[PDB]
Formats: sequence, C-alpha cells, structure tokens
Amino acid sequence: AVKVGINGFGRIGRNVFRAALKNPDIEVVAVNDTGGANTLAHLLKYDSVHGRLDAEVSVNGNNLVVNGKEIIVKAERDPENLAWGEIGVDIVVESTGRFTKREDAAKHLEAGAKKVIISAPAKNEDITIVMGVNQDKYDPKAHHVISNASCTTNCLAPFAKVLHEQFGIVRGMMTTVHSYTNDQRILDASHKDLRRARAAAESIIPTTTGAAKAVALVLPELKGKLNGMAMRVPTPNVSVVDLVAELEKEVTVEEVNAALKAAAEGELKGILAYSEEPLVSRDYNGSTVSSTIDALSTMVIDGKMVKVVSWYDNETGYSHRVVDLAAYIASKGL
Amino acid sequence: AVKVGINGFGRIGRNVFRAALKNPDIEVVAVNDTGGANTLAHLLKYDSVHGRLDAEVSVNGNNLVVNGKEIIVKAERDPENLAWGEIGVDIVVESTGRFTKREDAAKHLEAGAKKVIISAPAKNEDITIVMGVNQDKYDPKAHHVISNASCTTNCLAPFAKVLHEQFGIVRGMMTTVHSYTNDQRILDASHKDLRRARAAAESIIPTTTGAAKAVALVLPELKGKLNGMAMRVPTPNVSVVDLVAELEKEVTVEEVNAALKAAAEGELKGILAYSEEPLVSRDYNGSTVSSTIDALSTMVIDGKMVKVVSWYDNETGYSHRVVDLAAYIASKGL
Amino acid sequence: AVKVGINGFGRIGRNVFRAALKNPDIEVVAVNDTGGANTLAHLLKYDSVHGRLDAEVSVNGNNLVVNGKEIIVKAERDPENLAWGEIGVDIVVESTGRFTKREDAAKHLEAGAKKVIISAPAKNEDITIVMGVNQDKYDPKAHHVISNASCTTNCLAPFAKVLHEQFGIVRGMMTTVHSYTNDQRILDASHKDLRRARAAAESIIPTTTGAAKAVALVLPELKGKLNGMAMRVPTPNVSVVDLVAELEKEVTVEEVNAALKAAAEGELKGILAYSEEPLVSRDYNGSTVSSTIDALSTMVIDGKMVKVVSWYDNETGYSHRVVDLAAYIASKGL
Amino acid sequence: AVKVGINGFGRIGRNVFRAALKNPDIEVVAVNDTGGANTLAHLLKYDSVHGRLDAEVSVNGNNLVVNGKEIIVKAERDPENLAWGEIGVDIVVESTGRFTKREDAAKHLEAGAKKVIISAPAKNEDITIVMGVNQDKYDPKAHHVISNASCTTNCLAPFAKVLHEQFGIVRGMMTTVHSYTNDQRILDASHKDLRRARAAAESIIPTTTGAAKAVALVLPELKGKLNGMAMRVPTPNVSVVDLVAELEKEVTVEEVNAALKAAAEGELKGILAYSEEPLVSRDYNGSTVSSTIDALSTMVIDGKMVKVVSWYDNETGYSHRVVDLAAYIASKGL
Ligand SMILES: NC(=O)c1ccc[n+]([C@@H]2O[C@H](COP(=O)([O-])OP(=O)(O)OC[C@H]3O[C@@H](n4cnc5c(N)ncnc54)[C@H](O)[C@@H]3O)[C@@H](O)[C@H]2O)c1
Ligand SMILES: NC(=O)c1ccc[n+]([C@@H]2O[C@H](COP(=O)([O-])OP(=O)(O)OC[C@H]3O[C@@H](n4cnc5c(N)ncnc54)[C@H](O)[C@@H]3O)[C@@H](O)[C@H]2O)c1
Ligand SMILES: NC(=O)c1ccc[n+]([C@@H]2O[C@H](COP(=O)([O-])OP(=O)(O)OC[C@H]3O[C@@H](n4cnc5c(N)ncnc54)[C@H](O)[C@@H]3O)[C@@H](O)[C@H]2O)c1
Ligand SMILES: NC(=O)c1ccc[n+]([C@@H]2O[C@H](COP(=O)([O-])OP(=O)(O)OC[C@H]3O[C@@H](n4cnc5c(N)ncnc54)[C@H](O)[C@@H]3O)[C@@H](O)[C@H]2O)c1
Repeated sequence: AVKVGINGFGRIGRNVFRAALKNPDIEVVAVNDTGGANTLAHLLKYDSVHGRLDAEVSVNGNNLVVNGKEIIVKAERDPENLAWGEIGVDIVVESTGRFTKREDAAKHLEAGAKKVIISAPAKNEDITIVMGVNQDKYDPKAHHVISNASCTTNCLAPFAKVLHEQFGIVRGMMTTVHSYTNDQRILDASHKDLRRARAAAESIIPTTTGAAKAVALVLPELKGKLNGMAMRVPTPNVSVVDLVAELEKEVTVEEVNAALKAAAEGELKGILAYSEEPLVSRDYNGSTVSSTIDALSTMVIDGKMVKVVSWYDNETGYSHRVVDLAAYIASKGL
Repeated sequence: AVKVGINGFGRIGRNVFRAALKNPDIEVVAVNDTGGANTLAHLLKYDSVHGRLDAEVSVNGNNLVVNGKEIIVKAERDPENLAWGEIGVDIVVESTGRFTKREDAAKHLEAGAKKVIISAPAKNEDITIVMGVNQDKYDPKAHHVISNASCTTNCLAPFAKVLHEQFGIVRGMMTTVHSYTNDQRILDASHKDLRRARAAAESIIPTTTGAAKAVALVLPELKGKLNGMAMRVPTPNVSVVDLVAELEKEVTVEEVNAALKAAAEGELKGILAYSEEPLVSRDYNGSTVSSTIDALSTMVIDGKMVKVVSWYDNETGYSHRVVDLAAYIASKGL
Repeated sequence: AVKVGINGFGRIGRNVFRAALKNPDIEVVAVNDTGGANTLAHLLKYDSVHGRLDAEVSVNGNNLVVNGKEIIVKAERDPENLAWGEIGVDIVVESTGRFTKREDAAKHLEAGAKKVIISAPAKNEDITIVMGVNQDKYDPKAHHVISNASCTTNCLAPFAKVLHEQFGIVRGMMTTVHSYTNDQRILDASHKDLRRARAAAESIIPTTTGAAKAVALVLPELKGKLNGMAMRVPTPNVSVVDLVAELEKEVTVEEVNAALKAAAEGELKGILAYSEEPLVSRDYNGSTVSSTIDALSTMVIDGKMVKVVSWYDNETGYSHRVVDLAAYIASKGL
Repeated sequence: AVKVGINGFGRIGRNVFRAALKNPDIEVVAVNDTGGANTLAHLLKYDSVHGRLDAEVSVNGNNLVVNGKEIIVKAERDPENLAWGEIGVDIVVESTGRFTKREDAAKHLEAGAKKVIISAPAKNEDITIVMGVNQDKYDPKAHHVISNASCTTNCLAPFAKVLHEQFGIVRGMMTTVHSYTNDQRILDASHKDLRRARAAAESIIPTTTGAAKAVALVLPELKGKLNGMAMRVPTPNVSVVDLVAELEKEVTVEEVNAALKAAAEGELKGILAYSEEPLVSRDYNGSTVSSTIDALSTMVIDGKMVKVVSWYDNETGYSHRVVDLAAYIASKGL
C-alpha cells in the first residue's frame, strides 16, 4: 500500500529492502546511492552474510527489476535533488549514515516526502521510537522526521522496561560485544575514532556507544540510570548486549527469567524473544526479532544485582523494525 | 639457578619456557610432552602468535639445545615415571591440563620433585596464589602442590583488591571477552560444553568461568560478592575483563582511576599497569603484566556504580607469574 | 528406500545425513559416533556453516527423531560391534577418517552390511569412483569396499576429463586454495604435518595433496600427467581448484569455456556447473555440484597453456556425491 | 643524508618510514596526509600487524617528533600545493595510491622535488624498476618519475629472472594467494571490481593482477610469455606467489633449487631468499626481502613443467625496496 523510497542502499538499506520484499502493505519503489544500478543489483542478489536473494533480480536500462516490479535507481548525492513528490514516494528511508542531523534529513520533506525514517540516532529529530516501547507516542500531525534509534538500543529497550516495570531498575551498566560494521577499517587507517581506526578483523575493540543513555528517550523513567560501552570483535554480523542492573526488589534467577519469558510470549511477542538453548552468534544470523534473551545466561547476586544477556542480529532485526515503523506510521494515515 | 621441569609443552609450557629463559633464578632442565624433539623444537622456534624465539634452538639426539644448554626431553604419559629426582628437578610446572587434582599432581613429588605448580585452577590444592595478592600466605613447609589460578582470576583479583581496599566492594558481576584456547573446536564437533562445540573463529561464544568465584580463594572478604561469565571471541590471544560493581562509598571516575594508577605505581607495580591510551587487543600481545587498566573506559553511575575494563595477554602474562611464583617459592627455601 | 548406516557423525557424516533427507532412494537408519544422542542432536540441527536444519529434531532414549523417523544411535568404537545386519543396514558410509584401510573398513561387512563407502582416499579399496567420470566401472559382484575419493579429486576429475577428451592434456599443475578442516589445530600444536601444526585461522598454510595423482585412479590415461599442491587458508568451508595445464591442441579462452559449458549442460549435468558471474567463495556455500567453472578466470598463454579455476563446497558437494554413489550402487544390484 | 618526502602516510607510507629509520643514507623530513598530526603519531606508534614502533613518537604543534627529529606534517590534498622545495625534499615517495599517472605524480617535480618514486605500477613513467633485476637501467639524466612496481611483480621477477636465465621459460602462469589490503571492503559495498566489493575477511576472492605482464617491463625477454591472477584471502599481511612454468631444458627438483639457493647467496643476496623449513605465512610477517623460496614445494612433472612457490611480506618487503631505491637514485647523483 504505502510507497517507500530508500536513500543509501547499503547493509541496512538492502536488508530493509529484503525485509520489505515480504510485507505487501508497503511498496519499495525507488533507491538512491552513489553506485550504478548494475552494482546495486549484484550486491542486492549475492550477500556474503545473508546469502542469495530469493527473487528475480535484473536491470532495465538504469532501473532495477525484482519479481516484475521495476525499481527506480537515482544518484543524487544531495537529498534536495530527490523529487520524491514526482515519483510519488510517501516515506523515505534515510540509511546513508550521512544525514542524521534534522538539518540534512528534512531535505527529503522539502523534496516531497511525507515522512522520513532515520535508521540511526538522529539530532533534533521530531521523535525517537523503539517499536515495542513507545510507538504509541507517535503523533501523525506533529512528527515527520523520525528516528528508529540504534540496533543496540532496540535490543536493550524491550527487556529493560520489562525488568523495570516488574522489579524496577535502580541503575545499570551495559556492554555490547558487537560485530564490526562498515564504519570501521579493514587495516589500520584514519578514523575520527582512534579505536575504530584499527584493523577490525584482527582485534577486540573497545568503543563508545550512546545506546544505554539514549534508552531514556524511549523510557524516560530510566534517565540517568544507565550508561555503557561497546566492544567490536572479528565477526561480520550479530551482537549481544550484556546488562548488569541494581534492582529495587529481591528476585531469583527463576523469577527474572519467568518475567521475560512472559513478556516475550505476551506483550512483546515478535519483538522480544526467549531461549533456553545454548546457542552461539552464527545461530542468530537471520533473526528478525529485536532482542532474544539467553535464559541460560541470567544470573543474580545477593538477589538484587542481575545479569541479563540478550542477542540481536544488527542488520536483520533492525531491518525488520524500520519496516514495522514504516507500516505503523503508514497505518495512521499520511 | 634452581632446576625446573615443564610437564606439557603446550601454549602455556612453551610460553613459560620463553619467560624463563630471561629469569636468572630458575632454569628449565627438562620438559615432558607426548610430542617428539623435532616437533617440540619447531613449535618452540616458530610461534604464530608470539613470533620467532630470539634464541638458538636445535635438537641434539633426543634433546633440545637452547643457547648451549641441553634440555632433557621425555615422553612419559605417567607422572611417576618422570624421575624428576634423578636429575634433581626441584619445582615442576604442571601444564598438561590433565593433572588438576592434588592427588594427580602429587605424582611429581612421588617421582622426586619437591614442589608442583599447576598452571590452572585446581581441585583440593594446598594453596592457590595470585602474585601480588597473596603470595605472602605461602608456607614452605605446609604447601607443596600450588595452583597459580586462571589467567582471568590473575587479571581481576589485583584490581578488585584495590577497589575493595579503597572503596569497598558491596557486590559485582564480571564478563571476560576472551580469545579462543586449545580447548575449543575448529569446526562444529563434540565437546563437553555445547557452546565450546561450535567453530571458535566463526562466532561470539558465550561460556562459563569460575574466575569470579575463584577470586575468593585469594581474597576472602569478597566471598559471595563476585560472579561472572565468559565470552570467547575470534581472536587467537589477548583477553579483557569487564567488572561492574556497586561500591560502599560514593566515588568519581577521577578517584577510581587515581587509586588504580597509584597502586600500579607502587605496591602492585609490575603486576598491575595503568593505561590512558586508546589501544586495542593486538597492542597487549606480549604484555608481562597480569592486568593493564583501560582508564579511558572507567565510568561510574549515580556515584556508587563503576565499570572497570582490564587487559591481559592470556599466555604471556600468566606465563610470567608461573615463573614469578616459582622463583618466589625458591627463595622461601625448599 | 535402501537402508543406510553412517559411521562417524562429524562434518561429512552430519552433512551426508542432511543430503540424504532429499534422496528418495536411500534411507539413513542408524548412526554411530563417540558423541551421545543429545550432543549429536544439537550439532545436527545447529550448524555454524550451513544453518539450522529445517526439520523436526528430537531425541528419545539414545535415539534421534527427525520428522517422525526414529534414527538409531550407537557408540561402538569398534566397527564389527555395530551389527548392521540385525537392523537391515545394506550400505555403510565410513566417515570417521580412521578406517581408510580396506582391512578396517571390511569390519562393517563382518557386521552384516553388504557395501561400504569410505568418505575419503582409501588403502586397498576394491574400486575408487568419482560420479560422472567412472561410476560405470562399478561391478556389484566384485566391489564391496568403494572409495569415493577426496573432495578435491571430485572437483578436479570432471573438468580434467573434458579438457582431456576435448583438447588433450600433456602435463599440468594444480593448487587448491582450501578452507580449513578438523584435521588442523586451533592454536599452535603437535601434528604429524608441521604445517597443519600452525593455528589454522591465522595463516596461509601450504600443504600436500594427492588429489592430483589420485585422478589417474579414475582417469587412467592421466597417470603421471598431473601433480599439484594445497594451501589451507582462513575460511571455514568452500574451496577452489586452480589448474594450469599444457594441452595437445592449440585453443583459445572462448573455446576452452565453450567446451566446459556444454558438458555442464549435457554430459555432466548435476556434477559440473558453469559460472559467468564474478562471485566469491561464500557464494558457493551450499553448492551441491562437484565443480563450478569460474569462466571469468579461464586464461590461455601461447594457445597451448590453459588455466581453469573451479569452485567447490568441500562438505556439501562431497556429501551429495556420497548420497549419489550410495543410490547408484543400490541401482545396479544388492 | 638525502632528504625524502612521503605523500600519503598509509600502509606503505608508515612502513617506508619505519624502514627509513634504519638507513642513515636517507632522511624523511616531511609527510603529507589528509589525517591529522595526532592521528598520525598514533597510527605510527601502534600497528596491528607490525607492533609498536620502538621509538619516541611525539606531536609538536602539528609536526611529528620521532627520536628528537621533528618531521613537518603537511595536509594538502592537491600535490601541486605541496611546496616540497621550500622544505628541501629531494626524493618524494608517492604512496597515496591516487597519483599513479604521470600528469599527477609530475606535480611533485613541478613542486620542487627532484625524483619521484611511485609505490605501485604507473602509466607513462620515465622508467619502471624492480631492484636486483634492472636498477642498472636507471638514467639519472632521463629518469625522474620512477615506478617501483607492485609487491607481486617484486616477488615474482627476481626468481623468474633466475629460472629464465638458467633454464629457459617458454611460458608460465602464476597465482598469488594474497592478504587483503585497504582497497577492499569490510562488508559488501560498492566497488569497481565486484569481487573486491565483497566482505574481505569472509571469503576467497579471485581478482586481477598485472604483475605477470609487468615482469616483461623489467625482463623484456619474458613478454607475452607470462600471465596470472590473484586470490585475495582472509589474512591481514604476507602473501605468496605460486608460479608454474615451462622450460626449454629438462631439470629435476634439485636442479632448480640449487640455482635459486645459489642466486640467493650470490647475485641476489638481500633481495631473494631460499628456505627449507615448513613455515607458514605469519612466519614471514616482518621479512625485508622481496622473495623467499619455499624449497619444500618445488615440483617438476616430466622435467619441463616446474612449480615454484615464494613468500612475500607485501608491506615490509616492498617498503625496504622503496627505501633502497631512494638510496640508489641518490647514489647516482640526483
Ligand atoms: N550495519 C548495522 O548493523 C547497522 C544497524 C543499524 C543502523 N545502522 C545505521 O544505518 C546507517 C547506514 O549504515 P550501514 O551500516 O548500512 O553502512 P553502509 O556503508 O553500508 O551504507 C551506506 C550506504 O549509503 C550510501 N551513500 C552514502 N552517501 C550517499 C549519498 N550521499 N548518496 C547516495 N548514496 C550514499 C553508500 O553507498 C552505501 O551504499 C547508519 O546511520 C548506521 O549507523 C547500521
Ligand atoms: N592458553 C591459555 O590461554 C591458558 C591460560 C592460563 C592457563 N591455562 C591452563 O594451562 C593448562 C595447559 O593449557 P594450554 O592452553 O597450554 O593447552 P595445550 O593444549 O596447548 O597444552 C597441553 C600440553 O600438554 C601435553 N600433554 C597432554 N598429555 C600429556 C601427557 N599425558 N604427558 C605429557 N604431556 C602431555 C599436550 O600435548 C600439550 O603439549 C590448562 O590447565 C589450561 O586450562 C590456559
Ligand atoms: N570436511 C571435509 O571437507 C571432508 C571432505 C571429504 C572427506 N573428508 C574425510 O572424511 C572423514 C571425516 O572428516 P570430517 O571432516 O567429517 O571430520 P570430523 O572430525 O568432523 O568427524 C570425525 C567424527 O568421527 C567420530 N568418530 C571418530 N572415531 C569414531 C569411532 N572410532 N567410532 C565412532 N565414531 C567415531 C568423531 O566423534 C567425529 O564426529 C575424514 O577422512 C576426512 O579426511 C572430510
Ligand atoms: N598494502 C600493500 O601491501 C602495498 C604494497 C605495494 C603497493 N601498494 C600501493 O601503495 C599505495 C598505498 O597503498 P596502501 O596500502 O598504503 O593504502 P592506504 O590507504 O593505507 O594509504 C594511503 C594513504 O594516502 C592518504 N591519501 C589519500 N589521498 C591523499 C591525498 N590526496 N593527499 C594526501 N594524502 C592522501 C590516505 O588518507 C592514506 O593514509 C597504493 O598505490 C597501493 O596500491 C600497497
């Protein structure tokens, strides 16, 4: 139904596409990137991380074709030159990683979009939503530049409000052992971040993250209670959040675990999941959910300090969320 | 000066040997392993992680020759056939990972040895020592079979000691993002631990650790206050401990890093090091210290909860304490 | 239909079990390994390389259950104790890597089986066969202990047969850039081959291969015209064969490739494949054929020296051929 | 002694520096890069492949201070605004990887430099030289923009010269299993080459090379007689060349090895190396020669078709050649 256009057909841009391939409620009609249609078609069809695209992929001049549907390929390095209105695009997915400041994202509105979704933490955005935590706070007539936050945050928010609603978080620290992304370097090179300037596939890399405190944007009640860091390791995909929290109540591992298992099958069904199996990162490559609790890992100390570990496919889970936000936003009418 | 024997010329036994080549107080007169002399000489000469040994290594007859000294090479799969007494070996390093029970390790004393150092946490050992934390409690009369603990406990114990001495640890949880070891599997194959059964270089593999609990064998007060887990990632060496604790008194990062820094410059010098550089895992490959504090990563929340991330080369650092402890043992009188 | 047994539920074993799930002609009734039903069930459904099994895996007693079919699990380290006869097993896939000698594998025939397929190069086998090259030389009366050869010989035979019957080979060299396997070490350790002693995921490891000379066993007139080498690199699966051969006839790239493509579409369909695409190794992960010609790599020098580069999933393509061989054997008579 | 300037302090630039510190004949006085001084003083000191620089690296304003000596750090993206003359730079190493064409690399000459060495193959350069095979063809009067070829041509030519002079190379094909470099992608992303567009640390990536055709530039005797390709694989540094050629004469494995060894000890000492140890790639990380023969791999079929394998540290070997070339040029009187 709703027509979508993607700006930056990259790891998140093509996976959002693959995700949207299914959902007939939305319709990807155009993509924009610095590459040629012939390159974008190849990278869309063969993925080193998720395999082959099961669909018919081809080029019609300078236009993509996938299962009959022809997709428009644009190449404006400047969003203002996009002409969304012309082609009739309603919602635009801003996944270049270059336009997360309102000042660059709003161009899409001026060019004729109705709404804009930023697949990363934005600046001066109208609102930040984590499907499962605050999508209910989306005002159609007031919010147009929308941020879907970061993958880590989408992973941590769901199980944080659940421990908070039932036991109440006093404070907590989080680490994310995360897979390397295209923002790091193959071999040693310059990066605004001297950590990320180091060969990504050779070391464990300490780095910062805004995910933990940015949780207060979706769950205000937790403002100033969390903080955290990250560590990039030698795997191309899949991450795991590690949270240690000081609880307001005395629990047992069996209590902390039943809570999450309840919400995962209840309120949070489809976004939050639960597992009692001893799985490893490769096992989660393809997981469309945001957060998967590893029950075998839950621990409690003195009945008041808890450790909850949760998995998350940083490209797929996150890619299915962008598409879920698109449809939600859409259903509220543009 | 005092003769030493190495049982199990593995990552740990060869590494302790390199360390020991530069220690005037000890002297490795013989090594026992299932492998032959050529193989052992080649693996001693070329190391994929630590590089080529700066020494002249050869195989004369059945014995290794290193810089003139001739090392005795055995192949007795049974500790009591070793005859350490015949050659006059006083301290025997047990690094096969098979003899971790006092009784099994006691077999070296049977054979002529006076002291046995197990390069691993043990079962009913005489005393467990973490250089810098409790080697003072070593009695030359009552203790014969000593455990040097694990590489993780050696990294955590020293800074927990300082945080508890200065601020007081109410309780804490830990996580060691550890490199893979020989105990893991190249590709999916049988294994006691179903997590460790999976390909080591392919995934982020959550697993267990006794390190956190084991701290108490060296730091009594913290009994029941620490706990933690392990995450083995695709790096071949160098690991990192991540401690999140609730302190007694309200601290600030400045206080936390200052107390650590000071302890690193005095009492704990040589064992505990402090770094304010934005470094990564490859950088500590070859460190002799048991724990280098990542000061840039220190953080606190609500003035009572801190996070302290520390580095430790698992092979080299630990190897240097085995040699350290053995020489401390030799000084106490045998 | 045919009842089948597997000895050694490892990399080839579990993969042959997965391939046989498609085959109608055979049926795997019992498996034997050192690992128990519970571990065997886990590793079966969860694979770091091939994914989650898309079937229902359950365990009952010491048996497995996949899609309602109870499979029998044994743990006889000695082959003559399996008793294939009491359970109707006609075919036995020898994949432990231990019983390659005709005299050991023959233990299965002493157990009640009628045919044994050794998943590897053999010593004294009745006949060695590469499907598509010489399956026709199989005599159901004379051959009981068949060698299916190596994954490398299966990749190389099919197009060496074409190049030879087509243009004529005089002499050639081959190198297989190959993924690491379970015969190597995670971290620097003892091994008969001092090259396979080095940390597998860390280096480019040169090693020997008999795959070149083994091709004369099934392509007789190629006796002494070939030889080659191997180089294990840091990828968990999928390999490539690089063949430089001097021909009898003058040729051109265009002709060399036309000859391969034709066979891929006629003669060797299912065994041989042709690729015009600039894909990489991870893209062939799951390829069922034995060899896919990277047609973009074919080269000619002085119109007599050729270079053909073929890809092959060492685990998948091989396994399917094990299933095929089994089904063929059953078709000629049993 | 001879003042040298580096344009582009990347992988080859930083290494060329490190090597330069050993030679007093040259003195690196200036370096140009897009990255800041503080970022360069970090990447220089800490290296994920080659470890820490054994030196005092400091920052002064926006210049480097290394072992007392201050280096002027420039930041001009355009080579014509570099002013190499105002600072006394005689020789300029062009290692940005973007100025491989005369019209661009000439700008340094117009800017004040006397000689230019391009750290890669070039187009329309005054002359292309591989040390030890044709540096005598240098004309200090006619040659100013000098190409130092690639790391591969550097490895392959000196021994190709030996084999050809000695036995006679009718024709031959080559393959270089090569470590990944900074021209690749960490994760599937746009690239001119769709092979290099794929996730670098995850696959075997067949790619192109001109190395084979380039030998002819330095050994015209071998024009149209060689050709080859590249296999980029998941290691961070150190590569290997696999040459398979035809000979006019009939040799034996010993016949060929005696000659490579002889050459290594005679005419080609320092440039070519010979080895009888079963080493692996990490064993060559740090090597300063351009070519080390894996003598355990020489193969001969019929006495006419030979296979020779040679290792090469692509970063270090090449950079010591660059420093060397800068010494020869100077030696002739700029
Ligand atoms: N990779 C992950 O796991 C992940 C997950 C969630 C969010 N994100 C966020 O998604 C955004 C994109 O990240 P990515 O990981 O996909 O990186 P990426 O490099 O794959 O994607 C960038 C895409 O943007 C294109 N591009 C950049 N500027 C362009 C321009 N001006 N015009 C046209 N095309 C342009 C690039 O060609 C590329 O194809 C970032 O904000 C990132 O923080 C990444
Ligand atoms: N490697 C590290 O990162 C690390 C750190 C600290 C402690 N440890 C502990 O050190 C011990 C050894 O571990 P490692 O990591 O070096 O493993 P490893 O597998 O490299 O070494 C085992 C050595 O003992 C040999 N061996 C086995 N049985 C023997 C026998 N019966 N007689 C003589 N020699 C025999 C093996 O061949 C091998 O050389 C274990 O207890 C381990 O848990 C490991
Ligand atoms: N993986 C490949 O690429 C590949 C390809 C072709 C041929 N092969 C060959 O087939 C054989 C299997 O190799 P793999 O790669 O599957 O190895 P693997 O290590 O994954 O499997 C070996 C298995 O045999 C079991 N086993 C060993 N001895 C046993 C015994 N005596 N009784 C019962 N079970 C036993 C082990 O528990 C293990 O699961 C080897 O000969 C190998 O060289 C492997
Ligand atoms: N990596 C090796 O093994 C190797 C070996 C032989 C030849 N080469 C060639 O050497 C050259 C350098 O390759 P690399 O591997 O060092 O890559 P690199 O990216 O690590 O280094 C290139 C440096 O030049 C800088 N640079 C780019 N444009 C610049 C500009 N306009 N002005 C100033 N500085 C600029 C970049 O920021 C970077 O630091 C390339 O031609 C490469 O192909 C590399």
